[PDB]
Amino acid sequence: ALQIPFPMQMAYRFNGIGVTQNVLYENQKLIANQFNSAIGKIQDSLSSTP
Amino acid sequence: REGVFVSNGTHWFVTQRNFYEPQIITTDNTFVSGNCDVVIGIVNNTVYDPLQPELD
Repeated sequence: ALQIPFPMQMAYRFNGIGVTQNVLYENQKLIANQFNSAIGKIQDSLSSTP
Repeated sequence: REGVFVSNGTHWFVTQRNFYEPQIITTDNTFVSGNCDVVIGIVNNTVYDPLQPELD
């Protein structure tokens, strides 16, 4: 296991799906907010779903 | 364009991710995007352009 900072890791993955990495560094804040909101809604969804 | 900016304490290089092979940061192996105040953790260094030293 070779350590790498998490934003650079996500830039690697963005590059993997064909979007250039500058797209991540300019929207790091926004992307982090969207990810946080989605992870927060997962638990509520699992609990309300019958 | 491909690889990572790696520093060995005093100098910066570009290197492919999966095997250490350092190269000088040049205008050929990097690309530009916008001003340098929006990216977080940005640093400073000389990016040589091979056309200037030749001065053809």
